[PDB]
Amino acid sequence: LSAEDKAAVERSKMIDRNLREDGEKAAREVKLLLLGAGESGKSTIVKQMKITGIVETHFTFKDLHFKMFDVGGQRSERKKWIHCFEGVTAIIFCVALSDYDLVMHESMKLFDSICNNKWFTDTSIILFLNKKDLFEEKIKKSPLTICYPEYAGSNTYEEAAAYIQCQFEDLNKRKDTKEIYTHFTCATDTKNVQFVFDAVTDVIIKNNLKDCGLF
Amino acid sequence: VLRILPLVVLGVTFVLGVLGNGLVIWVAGFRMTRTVTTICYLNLALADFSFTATLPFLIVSMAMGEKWPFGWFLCKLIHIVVDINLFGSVFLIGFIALDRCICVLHPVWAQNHRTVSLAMKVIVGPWILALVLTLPVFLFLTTVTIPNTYCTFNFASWGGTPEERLKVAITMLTARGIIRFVIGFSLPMSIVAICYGLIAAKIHKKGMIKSSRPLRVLTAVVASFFICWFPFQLVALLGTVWLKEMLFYGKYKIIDILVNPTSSLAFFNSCLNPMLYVFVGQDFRERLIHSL
Amino acid sequence: IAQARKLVEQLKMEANIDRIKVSKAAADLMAYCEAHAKEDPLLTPVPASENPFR
Amino acid sequence: DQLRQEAEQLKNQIRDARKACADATLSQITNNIDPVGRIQMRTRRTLRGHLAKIYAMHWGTDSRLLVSASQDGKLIIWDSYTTNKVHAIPLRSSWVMTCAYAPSGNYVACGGLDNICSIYNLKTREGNVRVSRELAGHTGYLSCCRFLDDNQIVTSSGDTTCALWDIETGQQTTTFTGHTGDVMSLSLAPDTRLFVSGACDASAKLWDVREGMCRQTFTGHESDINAICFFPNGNAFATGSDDATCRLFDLRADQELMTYSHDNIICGITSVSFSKSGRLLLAGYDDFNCNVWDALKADRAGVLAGHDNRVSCLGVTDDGMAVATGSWDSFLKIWN
Amino acid sequence: VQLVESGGGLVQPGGSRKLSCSASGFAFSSFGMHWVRQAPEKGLEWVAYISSGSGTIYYADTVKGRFTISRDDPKNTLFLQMTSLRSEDTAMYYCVRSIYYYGSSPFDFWGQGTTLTVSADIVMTQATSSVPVTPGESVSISCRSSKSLLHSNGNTYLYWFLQRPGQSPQLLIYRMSNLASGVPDRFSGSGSGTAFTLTISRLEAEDVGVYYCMQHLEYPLTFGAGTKLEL
Ligand SMILES: CCCCCCCCCCCCC/C=C\[C@@H](O)[C@H](CO)NC(=O)CCCCCCCCCCCCCCC
Repeated sequence: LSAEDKAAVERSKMIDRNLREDGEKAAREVKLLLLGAGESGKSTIVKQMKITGIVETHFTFKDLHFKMFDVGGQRSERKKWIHCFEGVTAIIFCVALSDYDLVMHESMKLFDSICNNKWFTDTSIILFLNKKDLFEEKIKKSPLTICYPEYAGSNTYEEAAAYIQCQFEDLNKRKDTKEIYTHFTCATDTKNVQFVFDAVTDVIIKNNLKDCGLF
Repeated sequence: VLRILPLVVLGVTFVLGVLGNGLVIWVAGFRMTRTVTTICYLNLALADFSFTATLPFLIVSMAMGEKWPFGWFLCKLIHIVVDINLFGSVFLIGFIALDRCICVLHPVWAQNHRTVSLAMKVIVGPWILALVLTLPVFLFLTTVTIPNTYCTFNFASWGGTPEERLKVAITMLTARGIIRFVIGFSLPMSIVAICYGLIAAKIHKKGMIKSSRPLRVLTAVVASFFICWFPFQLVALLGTVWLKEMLFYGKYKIIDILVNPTSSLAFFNSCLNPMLYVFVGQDFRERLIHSL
Repeated sequence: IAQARKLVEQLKMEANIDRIKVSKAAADLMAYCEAHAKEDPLLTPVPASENPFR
Repeated sequence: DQLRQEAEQLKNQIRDARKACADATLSQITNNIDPVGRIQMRTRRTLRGHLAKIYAMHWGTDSRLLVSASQDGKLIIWDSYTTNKVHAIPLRSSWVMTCAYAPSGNYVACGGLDNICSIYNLKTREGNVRVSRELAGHTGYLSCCRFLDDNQIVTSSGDTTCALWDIETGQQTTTFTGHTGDVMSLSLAPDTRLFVSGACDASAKLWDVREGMCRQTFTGHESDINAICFFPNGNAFATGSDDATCRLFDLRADQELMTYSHDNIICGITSVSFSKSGRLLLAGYDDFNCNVWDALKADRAGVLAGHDNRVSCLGVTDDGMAVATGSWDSFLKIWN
Repeated sequence: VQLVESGGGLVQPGGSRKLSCSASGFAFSSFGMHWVRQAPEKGLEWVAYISSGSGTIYYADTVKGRFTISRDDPKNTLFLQMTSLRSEDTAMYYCVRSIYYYGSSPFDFWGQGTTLTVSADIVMTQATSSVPVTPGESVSISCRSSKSLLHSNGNTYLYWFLQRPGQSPQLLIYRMSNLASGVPDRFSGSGSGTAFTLTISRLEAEDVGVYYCMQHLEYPLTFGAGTKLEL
């Protein structure tokens, strides 16, 4: 049967036990991507954390452990490594409302690629509209028609914000099994983590129900 | 006549039961990853499958008119297995309902403190409770034959004087009846109704209402438990409370005759459970279809 | 740009490999495969009689 | 400036010479060769224990040990004979796209999106696996790693470059920069003097580890390349692409030989490896199963269908008595 | 890489004592550890064992019951408990480590040792006490077992040990063929089934000592009588 292969299989069983007890501890944390188009304040969103290559950030809020995988220094073709983050709970997206200097459509084009991607058919997308203060300071002496000439509406902060939020939201082509949470943060807001927490707990409830079969 | 209807019902309960259970015992324990939800379904399916496997002998007995053809050891084994598994099914329904209530009312705790290890360590609870509740079966259950032979509760261990024997017998039967009605239907339905109502309240308040699937499967499980288990417990309660008169006067006889047809419906839940707890899942359906 | 020089030099060297007529290459590769087919465990069952994994 | 003019002129005369070399076809030569017959493999061991998708394996030289990399952050060194594990290396970056096994058995390489090639040391006075050097200077993501010996390694990143390192000093000693897309595969020649690299530019390049500059390029695919492997003798290499097609070249002739395709497959190739004799060409598709090709008759030979997700890596032992396939089903099956 | 033990001295018969081994310099938790003894002017005899994680524990028949053994991983210390000390126990106790996996090298390291003065299975017989030699030429030493040690799995379980005078023993070869780390590539080992041979190619001054044979197939680990290469 064995001479010390019994000791070998005992070592195998012990490290199998260690693998489970590490998988069960790495499965408690909830994972988030953090994409972005350009100078959009993904840096500022990261700076709202509590406490080369791919950089990770770990933080806990209300007895829930988070992980935020930030890519963007990875200047390469997305289609080769975007399939690694298949099981992520959410994709914290960030764009810039003051993006008329870009030489925004690039951000609008990018959102279509990641929201309608084949690996993210059932993954919620938290969306962070940034620099609302800059939008307020800028639209007062400029048209919105620069980004969208066909737009027919007033020139006021609330109307412009609603129109742009709708404009990003309707790019979603799978309206049934996803959800696009939206928020208007600034460089001074302090409830961004709270919004992310609410979105993540809603997605957790969704997943638990779909596993239990009710949903 | 219509006395064959319970015999007719059990026939469906077997063929539709073991065939359905034989799948979930396979597609959900052998050819699928191990999670808490699938382990709970696995245990429920195991209990129901063993019950349905023991069923045909009980069907034969009921057809013969409760004149046990099986031997002493077969009698003891079949009744102990049917009792333990029939209570295990109900307690596991309660456990699954409570697990879903936790997962949908406290998601943070439900992600920090539920692993397959804790599910393993906890799921043995209802089985142990079922065993301790079926403990009286070993002692009081025995094969007695008439001089002219139903497997009933004889009492010769403490038979002593037959004048005092009937007192202890009535005590034992009354205790069993009341404990059945209080810890086989009262607590389990309380838990199921309360938990599923709470998750329905939240899933209605906070959105999530895109189809009729959630508040159709939820009412399906609650109704398929109640409408199917209640009459048996009710007739059993009436029998337990009126045993004193019945064993002496036979005042109520419809209660004596309705036990078999009602027990048929009662057992039908064990063959209806998997198709309502596991087959709903899209992932499980896909896995079964691809497997075969 | 400066990368064009590297590309040009690499092309120059690739323009000087002593290529061999395909007849000899194909014949030799067929010969090697044929001479190897007698000792391929996946093909001939005989060396797969003491299969350690079974 | 105008350098594109002579660049394309050299490319055109290269094509002219290539045409001048094609005096025969494998199809014509293989006119009368007996088909290999239908082979039927079957699972022997199942190496369960991972908790996420598997992205790479590599057999040891002894043909008994193997190392598998996953996204669980673990690098398990199995024992294919008895299925019991040997080590469990916890990585500092859970994102891993490749792994390797040094010929001597002493070291194990592993890299991923962190674009640091970490060399792991197995045999030490103390009994735990330690990391020896962390090779850095790459500006992309590692795709494949291979050991020349215990002192030299070669990487291939998404920065459109492949580099030859030096484990001792940890400094790049030769950079191969002639390519133009994301490199995604390496395959050292058996004599360990020249290696290929097939990348997203729909082009395969064979280098020269001494002169440090490509000696010949290959362009025959309609899309990106995902896996390469040298033919055992050292005068050919097979390729896999996203366009459901595998191709086999030869070097001394600088042409193509055969193309393996079938109208029933529209999936992509993820890994390609040969057999000991070279008569069989394994290839792990991403339509949930692997396929077996006769590298001369061009017809399909066998099917290895045992997984429940994409087959992400496969390899063939040096002794030729086994083949192992990994899949995103968190499992690792060994065939015979 | 550094094992030191303590707890020895003088004891009274039928008494008790505790033995402790201080591990400092390697991953103690993943190494199994044993206990071996040496009566004065005698050989080696196996005593106890603990697997990694305290999963399995064995003992020696002559010390069964009255010896209990345990370890404390977080403190990196090995404990052996003396109870009811008989008289055939005065010996200087060693503290040996060993790890078990494919291709491993069990019995790699040996501690210094402490003196404890109290005032059916496999049989290995080297059948030789001393051979006289001079530096420079080869020499061979033989070992013999009771039953064939060749397990059907494929490898033979025979170890060889060296003991310089007044020093802790170290390992020369394991599995009859493989050399140990840090050993000059001039030793060698061979044999088949029951007969075993160890061959030094060219002696050096630092090789004089006593060589010990040991099996590992059946679990009671019997050693050899002792062979001395007294120059
Ligand atoms: C969900 C948990 C439990 C479910 C498991 C299966 C269902 C069983 C529960 C249904 C109710 C009890 C069934 C057992 C026996 C019945 O048939 C009936 C009720 O006691 N027995 C008699 O009427 C006794 C009449 C027999 C002859 C009476 C003659 C009296 C003198 C001779 C002595 C024989 C009877 C011993 C006590 C008087």
